[PDB]
Order: sequence, then C-alpha cells, then structure tokens
Amino acid sequence: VVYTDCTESGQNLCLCEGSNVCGQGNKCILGRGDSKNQCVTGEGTPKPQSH
Repeated sequence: VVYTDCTESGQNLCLCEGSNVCGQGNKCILGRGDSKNQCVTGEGTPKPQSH
C-alpha cells in the first residue's frame, strides 16, 4: 500500500506531521508560515492518492 502526504486541508489518512499517519478523529490542516501542517482534532477526509 502507498500512503502519501496531505495535499489539502481537511484530510487525515495521510502523513501529516513528519511521519504521522493521521486517521479518523483527526484532521490535517495545511496553513501557511510555520503553521503549514498540523494534525488538529475533529473529522477529516480520506485523501485520494491511489486511483
């Protein structure tokens, strides 16, 4: 299986923080500056990565 990094904000099932594979109950948000990648708590979305 091939996991990837989060591309959009609101996705979870991807490597958000360094190697952290965010899943359910979490949501990654890619902002700006130093706050460009974070696993915030809530509900994200499955990030498409494989066709």
